[PDB]
Amino acid sequence: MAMEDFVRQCFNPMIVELAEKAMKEYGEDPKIETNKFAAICTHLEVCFMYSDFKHRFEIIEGRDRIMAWTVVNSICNTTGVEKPKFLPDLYDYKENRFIEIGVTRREVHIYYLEKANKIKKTHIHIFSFTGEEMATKADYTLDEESRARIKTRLFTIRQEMASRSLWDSFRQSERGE
Ligand SMILES: O=C1c2c(O)c(=O)ccn2N([C@@H]2c3ccccc3SCc3c2ccc(F)c3F)[C@@H]2COCCN12
Ligand SMILES: [Mn+2]
Ligand SMILES: [Mn+2]
Repeated sequence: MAMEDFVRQCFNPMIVELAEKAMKEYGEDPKIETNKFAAICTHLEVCFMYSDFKHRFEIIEGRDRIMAWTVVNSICNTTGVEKPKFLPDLYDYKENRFIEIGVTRREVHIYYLEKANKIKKTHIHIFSFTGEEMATKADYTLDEESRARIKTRLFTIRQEMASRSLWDSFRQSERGE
């Protein structure tokens, strides 16, 4: 069972199509980087579930680069929040801060450090496939139920992969050698 076939079966087609466009834009082939194809789908789903819990969250992820920065610029212009160097994933209109969503197959503490290091005001929220999470100042933003649902979906994706013998590959491809 190919990872590419898993992605197209396990994820909603709107998620798959946006993941494909994002990979084309950054010059990556979903037929070759199939684990990355799956990771982008998973992360994209988490961002939509995050902004699902008028609307508290603007979704930056899932847009072509130009539109993504247009939304970021428009928000900064109307709130005076400092424009970030790196594209974030969400904007929280209640806390008035951008959010960076991370999903990792490794230890959350390790991935949190990697993310915090790369961006040096953007709130960070890391999820794992084991039910763990780590967030800036231990401020998890959402209520308990909302995070429990994200954790359950991630764990379900993991078990759906494991049943098709895809988990081990997916786990090891996150960080290079
Ligand atoms: O939006 C993201 C992004 C994140 O937000 C993230 O948390 C991790 C990684 N990201 N990257 C995603 C991405 C997203 C989710 C899971 C893995 C990857 S792996 C690199 C890659 C991404 C998108 C397309 C592509 F072809 C890639 F090679 C790029 C980093 O440059 C800003 C846009 N972006
Ligand atoms: Mn992003
Ligand atoms: Mn992210």
